[PDB]
Amino acid sequence: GSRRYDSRTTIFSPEGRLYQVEYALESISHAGTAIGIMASDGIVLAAERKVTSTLLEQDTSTEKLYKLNDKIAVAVAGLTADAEILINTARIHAQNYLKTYNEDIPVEILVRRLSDIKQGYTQHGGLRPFGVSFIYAGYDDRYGYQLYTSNPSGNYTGWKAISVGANTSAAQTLLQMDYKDDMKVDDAIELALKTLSKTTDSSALTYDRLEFATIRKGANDGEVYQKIFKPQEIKDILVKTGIT
Amino acid sequence: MDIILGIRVQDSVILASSKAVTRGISVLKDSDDKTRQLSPHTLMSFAGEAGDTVQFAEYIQANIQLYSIREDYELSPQAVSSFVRQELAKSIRSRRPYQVNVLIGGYDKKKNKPELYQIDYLGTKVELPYGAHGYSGFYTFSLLDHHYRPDMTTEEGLDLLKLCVQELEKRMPMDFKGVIVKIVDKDGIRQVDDF
Amino acid sequence: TQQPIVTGTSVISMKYDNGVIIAADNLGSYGSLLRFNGVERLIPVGDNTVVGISGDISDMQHIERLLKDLVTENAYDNPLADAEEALEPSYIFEYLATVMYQRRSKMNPLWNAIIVAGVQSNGDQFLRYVNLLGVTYSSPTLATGFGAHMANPLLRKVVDRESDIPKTTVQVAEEAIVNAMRVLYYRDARSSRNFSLAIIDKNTGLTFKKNLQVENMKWDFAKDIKGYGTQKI
Amino acid sequence: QFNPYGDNGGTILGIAGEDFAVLAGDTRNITDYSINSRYEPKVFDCGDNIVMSANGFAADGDALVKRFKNSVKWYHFDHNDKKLSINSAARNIQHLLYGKRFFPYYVHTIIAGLDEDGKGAVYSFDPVGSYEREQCRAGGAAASLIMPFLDNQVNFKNQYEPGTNGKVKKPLKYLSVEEVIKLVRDSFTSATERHIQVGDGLEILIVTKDGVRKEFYELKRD
Amino acid sequence: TTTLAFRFQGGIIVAVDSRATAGNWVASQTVKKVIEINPFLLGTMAGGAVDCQFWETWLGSQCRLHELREKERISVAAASKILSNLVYQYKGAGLSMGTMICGYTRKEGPTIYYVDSDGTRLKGDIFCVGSGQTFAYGVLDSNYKWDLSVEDALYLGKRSILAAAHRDAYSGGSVNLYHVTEDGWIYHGNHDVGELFWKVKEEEGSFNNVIG
Amino acid sequence: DRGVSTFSPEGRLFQVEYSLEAIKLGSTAIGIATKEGVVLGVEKRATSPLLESDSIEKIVEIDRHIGCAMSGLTADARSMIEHARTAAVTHNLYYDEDINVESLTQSVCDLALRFGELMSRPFGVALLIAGHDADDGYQLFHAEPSGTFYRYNAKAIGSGSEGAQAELLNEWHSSLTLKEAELLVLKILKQVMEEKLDENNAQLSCITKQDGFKIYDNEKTAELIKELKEKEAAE
Amino acid sequence: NNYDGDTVTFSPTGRLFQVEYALEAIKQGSVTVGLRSNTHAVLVALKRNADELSSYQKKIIKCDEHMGLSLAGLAPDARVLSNYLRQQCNYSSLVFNRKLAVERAGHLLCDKAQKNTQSYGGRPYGVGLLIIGYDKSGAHLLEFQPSGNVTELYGTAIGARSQGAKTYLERTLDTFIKIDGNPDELIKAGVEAISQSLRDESLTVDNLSIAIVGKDTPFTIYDGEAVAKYI
Amino acid sequence: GYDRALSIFSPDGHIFQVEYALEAVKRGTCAVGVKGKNCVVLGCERRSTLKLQDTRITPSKVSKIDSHVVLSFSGLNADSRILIEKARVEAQSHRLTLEDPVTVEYLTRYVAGVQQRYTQSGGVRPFGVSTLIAGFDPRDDEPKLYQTEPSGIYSSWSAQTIGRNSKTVREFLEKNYDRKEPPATVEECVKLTVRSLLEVVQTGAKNIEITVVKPDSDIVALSSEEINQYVTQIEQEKQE
Ligand SMILES: *[C@@](C)(CO)[C@](*)(O)[C@H](CC(C)C)NC(=O)[C@H](Cc1ccccc1)NC(=O)[C@H](CC(C)C)NC(=O)[C@H](CCc1ccccc1)NC(=O)CN1CCOCC1
Repeated sequence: GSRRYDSRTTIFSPEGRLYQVEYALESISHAGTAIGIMASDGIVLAAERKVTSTLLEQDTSTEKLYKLNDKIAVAVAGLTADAEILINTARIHAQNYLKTYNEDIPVEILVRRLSDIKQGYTQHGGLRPFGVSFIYAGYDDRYGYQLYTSNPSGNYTGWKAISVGANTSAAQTLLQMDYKDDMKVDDAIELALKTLSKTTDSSALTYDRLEFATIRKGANDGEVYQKIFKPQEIKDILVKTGIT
Repeated sequence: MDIILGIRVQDSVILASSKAVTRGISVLKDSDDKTRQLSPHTLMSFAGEAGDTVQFAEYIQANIQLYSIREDYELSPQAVSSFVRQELAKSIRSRRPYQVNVLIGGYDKKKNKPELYQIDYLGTKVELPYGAHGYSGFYTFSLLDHHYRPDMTTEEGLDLLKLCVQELEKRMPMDFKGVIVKIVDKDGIRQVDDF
Repeated sequence: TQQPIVTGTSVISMKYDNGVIIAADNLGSYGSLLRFNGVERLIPVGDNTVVGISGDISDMQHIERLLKDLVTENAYDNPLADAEEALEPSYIFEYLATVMYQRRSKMNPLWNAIIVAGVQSNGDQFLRYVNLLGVTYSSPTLATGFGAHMANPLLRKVVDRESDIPKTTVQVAEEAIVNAMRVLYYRDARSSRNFSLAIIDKNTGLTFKKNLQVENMKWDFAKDIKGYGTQKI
Repeated sequence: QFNPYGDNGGTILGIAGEDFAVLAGDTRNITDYSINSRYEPKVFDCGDNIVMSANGFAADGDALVKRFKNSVKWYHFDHNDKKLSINSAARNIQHLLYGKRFFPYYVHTIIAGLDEDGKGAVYSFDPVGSYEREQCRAGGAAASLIMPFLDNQVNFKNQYEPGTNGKVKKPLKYLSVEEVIKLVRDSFTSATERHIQVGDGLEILIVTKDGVRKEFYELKRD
Repeated sequence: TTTLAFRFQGGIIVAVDSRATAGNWVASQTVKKVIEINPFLLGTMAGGAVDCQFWETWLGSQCRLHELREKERISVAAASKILSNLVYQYKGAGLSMGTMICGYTRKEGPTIYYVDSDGTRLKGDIFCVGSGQTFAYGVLDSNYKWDLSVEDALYLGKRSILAAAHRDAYSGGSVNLYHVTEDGWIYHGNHDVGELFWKVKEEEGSFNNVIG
Repeated sequence: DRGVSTFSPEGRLFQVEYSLEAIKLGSTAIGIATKEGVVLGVEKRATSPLLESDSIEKIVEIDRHIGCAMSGLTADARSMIEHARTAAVTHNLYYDEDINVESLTQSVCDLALRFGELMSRPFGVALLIAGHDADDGYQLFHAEPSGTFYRYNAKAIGSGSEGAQAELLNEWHSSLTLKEAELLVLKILKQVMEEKLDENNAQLSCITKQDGFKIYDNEKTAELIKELKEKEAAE
Repeated sequence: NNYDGDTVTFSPTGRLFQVEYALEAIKQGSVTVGLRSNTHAVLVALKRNADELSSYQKKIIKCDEHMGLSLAGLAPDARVLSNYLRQQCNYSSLVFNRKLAVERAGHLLCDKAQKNTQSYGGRPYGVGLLIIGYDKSGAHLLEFQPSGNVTELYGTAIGARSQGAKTYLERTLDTFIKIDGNPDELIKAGVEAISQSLRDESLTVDNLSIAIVGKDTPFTIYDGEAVAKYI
Repeated sequence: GYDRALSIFSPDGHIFQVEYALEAVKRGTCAVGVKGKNCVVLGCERRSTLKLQDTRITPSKVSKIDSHVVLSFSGLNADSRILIEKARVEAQSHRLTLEDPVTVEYLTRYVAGVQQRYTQSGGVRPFGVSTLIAGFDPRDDEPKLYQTEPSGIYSSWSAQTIGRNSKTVREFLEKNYDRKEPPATVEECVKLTVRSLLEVVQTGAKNIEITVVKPDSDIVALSSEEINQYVTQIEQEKQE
């Protein structure tokens, strides 16, 4: 029968590893680097677009940074098509919570549920896992500013600063070097860009190969604002820090 | 089931619930507690169809307790009341709806404010300074309209509540065997033993 | 839940010494309208069984098809289909009885009263009744509808108990059946003059008689009857 | 509207002795004011020395008996030809009846036989499965006529010892098979006189350790 | 039916009648309305006979499965709740049951739970259930004290059923008595109302409404 | 790979034969049937000294008149015991009687072959089912994952089974008393066990008509162990 | 070799190896013999034990008052197939008030076994059956193989060393077929037949298993001291 | 639905998928459970290759199943969440039907039963997780500590460890734990738990988590400084 052609996507290796999860992580390691940095007064999300072409429409494009609701955003590393499936589910889950409790969803709850979906694909169903790693940046009134990451295994962890995708080893060393707890958003913006600039496989870091976003309380009085940076705004912030 | 009252004052929510359980021409019990603690600072009283009342109350209780363990965190009275309303709103269009009316008295620790919610079996939620379900309201609402003030103390609220119970004991047809009174405030939930 | 539309009236039957006789008129009524006149309500199964059906005709036709299909199915992988493993009256009845009761239990009955008449392989007479409720019973004489009220009393005068069966010949038995059919024509408003009669004998086999008519009727006394009490003309 | 139930009349009667039990029933089958059959048996030997009758709506009665007979057959297959005891049969029948609690078998069921100590046993069931072991039970159309007579003659109810000032009761004792059959026959002739659905014939099934015996008696046919 | 059970100093008394009716037809005078679930648990029956009989013996099976799985006798609370949750699933279907789950355990002590077919479950010290419950209440309440002796408590339970058996047309037959202690339930006999009424009338001097 | 319900060229089901190898790795379990009762004994085999041995439950009650011992992948036995208990209680509900030991065993063995591509693999545990009924008296059954069950006068299963079975062949006779059987299980367990036999690493049980199924206390077994050692030294 | 992974695969010579391996399980099974006259049909079965402490595996199963079989191979599969036969016999009785013909019984077993040889996931039955019965056309004996092939015979045998008994019955055909109105003699012929399949072991009291059905004899099984007569 | 039998027997009688799930447990961070005279302590290793972590929000290694029972684990983190969730739901369901919280044995038996079900169900792989379940039964003061593993077997332990280098810490506990006299106090029990982890961990900074459970739903997690005091005390006594 069909048994002959089954890859068996949800099994253990003799060493106790999940083949498909490991190979999905190997896939993600070739994706454009994405960095999240959490400051005391906001969060920075920075991501490198995958080898851009000059005829690519940059302003009306979305590859790395997505909005889940008004208080939560994600940076993507891996297959974009896979990420969008999960993003729409995450968006729906947030709205279900709001509809049920008349309160915006706490960041961890959303992260756990999305991570639980990924876990399911590694334990049952016989399907390939989602080749995606997320950096979740968000705010709620319980824990304030939060950074998380999830990966194809469905395992998630919290961070002060973290990178996913390509050159995470080099990127994490650089973040671990210059990061400190009393950091501000504007400093974190500078750290994020400086890290990408050194870890990039490109010749020089430019505005057209980046996506950028901040989650500040920089709105008027006790409320959170999401800023997905425009091309010109990335061009200005890149000059302001002296990278170009 | 019959009489459940609720009064939100300055720093607390007071719930009064009748002790009688009547069936046919027999008062089977005169010490029935028509309430469940959903969380340390949230209390729900209930009245309606026999069986449905407790079954619904305990089902909600289990769900809120489950949430509390999962998140290691207490849901706000507003959040709990919205959850309860949605369950009843689902229920009314089910094959057999829960015929249960509830009051939810809670103290929001983040806001440092007492909150009283009135929800009927249809899933009709309202936040109120004072509330009642069934025929009780027809006497107590007008009484409270007159005597209630928003800045009252817990002791003033209990005297205001005594005034309601006296009026009900005077003018209500049925013997409801007095009430169990509970207070919800910043320190949690406690029962008044002598009422 | 049904209501019968096109209906057939009484089916009558009785045992005699060597076999059974069964009869039913050829009418398909549509309420008070005597709509169809060429309706055969006796349906032979093999050469040893006749199923007489009253009630809803659309359901009767459904039952015809089931019996027809039963004969086909019995013949499958059966070298003795025309011998030792042929369909018996008792097999045919029990099948119908099962169906009738299953259908009443699903609240969607076959709106019929059925009498299965035949002779078993060992020569024994078979005569049993079943209806829309799945109720079954056997008797030396059996009748449906008005036949139960008018034919049975007449047929029971011939065969009143089991011991009267060996004493009853096919000539006497057929005479009683034919007489009963006349009485039903006098008194049943949904009956016709034309009918079919079937004899299943353990010696002579199945004899199916079509296009019989009620005859030797008494109507002459009607001319003397004038008015409804007083009136003399 | 289609009514799935009907009344086939008749009446049944079970009495238990010391080392025997009888289950009697008239052989008349009716609908409304018509007789369908003068001899249609409704008391059956179901095997394992258990006799059974399900009186009321005959279609449900036959269905039940048929299912119980089948239950006895499968009990043998599944438990190494073990004999189904009367108490086990009774419990099994309860589940058969209660299985159709929301579309009931319209019958009064009675079974009879011997218990595991060899003593006479009669069990009786309501339409939905409530059962009870008794020395005595009448079921069916003429149950209300026969049952009080049985209370008086079998269980000696309301009978006191003469001269004892109504202080000492008539002592309970087992009846012989001869005395029981006298009571059965008198019960059915009395029921035949005063009940229109009862008559034609009486069929008694007697159960002893030796097996199941039958007796038949004529009843009035009007 | 008339059934009662009350809690007192010396444990629990349980008393029931034995009549079964189908309309005004007295169908039986010898029905067992107490179910012996285990050596420490009793269940009383009122309402539809097989509904009570079937589901309470089913309850006994569930209680047996509990002590096999948990290596421990089931609590009165848990046993009553199995039954109440069961009937609640059938709510609206037309089950007719008024039951009392009575028993003793270490953690609970003597406990009585009222459970009925519309899903009501109540812990309490005194309950009377059935068509003659009010008649039983009248005698029981007016003579009840916590400090009754085992002998007096048994009699009061018996006398209360007798009171209902007399006045309620749908109660009668005989009185079945039970006494529940820390050591389990103890049967205290079947008492026919035929003899018991006259015995009680003579000895007690009560029932003066009746022609002596 | 290959089908789960595949036959070998010799005419055996691969998965059933492989599950039998898993049972050979399991801890020893011995059952002996007498006219005074049936005795069931097991090797507990704690993997470490910190493990509380009294929590090792390899002897189990199915009903008052039926007991069960296990050997192999003991986690697989839980659903088998659950089914057995439900079968036993359900039969009592339907028939107001105790269920025959053979019928109970047959009910358990019906689960065995309900695997394929129903559960994904056979059970990796063998069961010794001991009990009493009025018809066939005291009985001992060996229930395998093949769906087969044999009645036995005495039987050993697990790692030391072939050695213990050979010993049971010589020792068993039809007139054994209950006490003699108890000692015989302890004797044969002590022989095949790796670690030295005591009340903490070995458990006894029995089923009698009068008292039903009973798991022995560690105090009661300890005295039988002491009684056993004294009798072997006495000649 | 490469074509024996499942039942759904044909070999290059048109063989079904899984069906053939299932057939092999029967050959390993203990011998059982079937034979009939015109009045009676008899099953004789050599039961097998695990060891001297064990019971002897029961080979014969009753299907109805007039029908039953003996087994050789996987006993659980026989239980499944016998249960199916019990239901089919029972369906015929309840619905048609008719005792199931032994020939139809064979047709039903054939079609049930066949479905398991043409679909993915399932497996063939690993047991052979000898069905005896007495119906409206007299005594019958059938041989069921899990390939689906059912065959009506005067006599036969299946299991290990069944060729010995099968040769004997082929010689004795003219004798035992005319043993009419004599149960004990027909059994004796069956016991002598199964004896031709014995090696080193002989027929003992708890080893032999006999069953009989006939004109005025319901299907009944004899074990223990009841078969001591025939040793 | 996906039906494949993933967990199956091999010729030698092993279920490799269950055994490979144990290897995942062996890879996981070390977890230890030690029960005293009036308490149980659950110690857990946290690997220090992860700096820039946010310990406020990062999932804790010890999880509350109910107010009186806790569950720690070793192995796949994502798998553990599924078991914890089911356990928490069953805990509330037990309170609802039995009107009494679960015993530690019951909760363990349930979790173990779930794990077993995944070893002979089609289309699923076993949980790559072993758990330590600890707490106190309702109205009881006897400490309870249980262990479960992918196969589905469970058992009670006076003290136990699971995860990477668990054989080293088990060796330590086997000679340092006295059955006749368990840690009489909370301090003694925590110290023995910390000592055992210090055989394997590396540094006693933010690598060790300690959770103390006491009777009547009294559960508290120790902070960095509180744990560091035990680490500082043990090292000074060691230099001797
Ligand atoms: C007191 C005595 C009165 O209520 C008690 O409450 C007892 C309880 C004891 C027996 C456990 N209750 C009854 O006796 C109870 C009263 C009752 C009747 C019907 C509905 C609710 C309560 N009686 C019964 O349940 C009797 C049992 C005896 C054996 C006759 N059963 C019936 O009346 C049955 C079944 C009724 C039924 C219930 C649910 C669904 C369908 C039917 N009905 C008949 O037997 C019908 N009748 C008998 C006379 O012949 C004509 C048909």
